[PDB]
Amino acid sequence: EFVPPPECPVFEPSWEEFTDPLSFIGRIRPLAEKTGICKIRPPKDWQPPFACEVKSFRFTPRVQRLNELEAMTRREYTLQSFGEMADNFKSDYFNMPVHMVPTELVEKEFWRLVSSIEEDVIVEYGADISSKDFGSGFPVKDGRRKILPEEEEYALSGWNLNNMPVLEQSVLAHINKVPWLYVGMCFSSFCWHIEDHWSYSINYLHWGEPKTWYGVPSHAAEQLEEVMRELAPELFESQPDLLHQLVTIMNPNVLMEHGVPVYRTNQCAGEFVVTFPRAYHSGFNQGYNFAEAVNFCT
Ligand SMILES: C=CS(=O)(=O)N1CCCN(c2cc(NCCC(=O)O)nc(-c3ccccn3)n2)CC1
Ligand SMILES: [Mn+2]
Repeated sequence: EFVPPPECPVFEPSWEEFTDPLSFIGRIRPLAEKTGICKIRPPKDWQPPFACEVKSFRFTPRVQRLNELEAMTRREYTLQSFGEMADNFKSDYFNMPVHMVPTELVEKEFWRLVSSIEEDVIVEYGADISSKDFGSGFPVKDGRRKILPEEEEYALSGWNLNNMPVLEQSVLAHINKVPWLYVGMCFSSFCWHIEDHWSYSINYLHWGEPKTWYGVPSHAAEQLEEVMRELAPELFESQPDLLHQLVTIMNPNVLMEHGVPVYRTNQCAGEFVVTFPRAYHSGFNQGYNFAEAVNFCT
């Protein structure tokens, strides 16, 4: 029953346009800020190596009940063992190999399960893993890991999320932030929110199955917030934004029915997603994947 929102802009910059990220994002701004989110595909030869300490990478993911709002209010893993769990869950759920499940089917099933009161689906998300714990997905000239000569251009690239500017201009900065990692599985999700201080954010999918995004342009931010408070459970209606944002899951078609412009995209491995200032966004993972994200300043 789910109607996919229209696709957000996708940019395939040339090698010349790929020289500086902030310069490129500034040039695409007239279009991309009207959609809230956009996708950027690097040149096909731009392939950074995965530089996390895989042997020691261990985490305890958080548990997500898809229908918790409809129902209630209304293990330690390695990267390998989490991937085995994630692939087994998806192949068992859809009764087919994980790479044969259409992205439109996972999308339709996700939003059906969020509002379903008869079926309780529970997944796990390896979220808010600091790049300091096991290293960034990008190579970094930190001295803690070896960098091959062919990898040094990626350690120095402006599209390396560790090299994005993160310092905001202020007077307090004169009288006086690292990327985070996300290990996803099928149906693991993030609800509608904006970044702190209305900041930009950039997201890179290092590997795995796609991450599905939904975005709302900043000019409709107040409209989305009014629809939320109208339709979010009245028990949470008076909560501050910073807390309400923890339980603001909502079908994009419901927002679209109330006149809120929503755009979608499937972020595939090796592709960037940029969220613009005060652009509400949400999404879910199609399967086992690994993403890295950071807020940056212009
Ligand atoms: C509001 C998010 S959440 O309540 O749904 N939640 C679960 C999902 C994982 N994680 C996230 C994920 C996320 N973006 C998607 C990145 C990706 O998955 O690749 N942004 C934030 C966030 C929180 C406060 C201020 C700014 N950002 N937290 C923890 C919290
Ligand atoms: Mn966020």
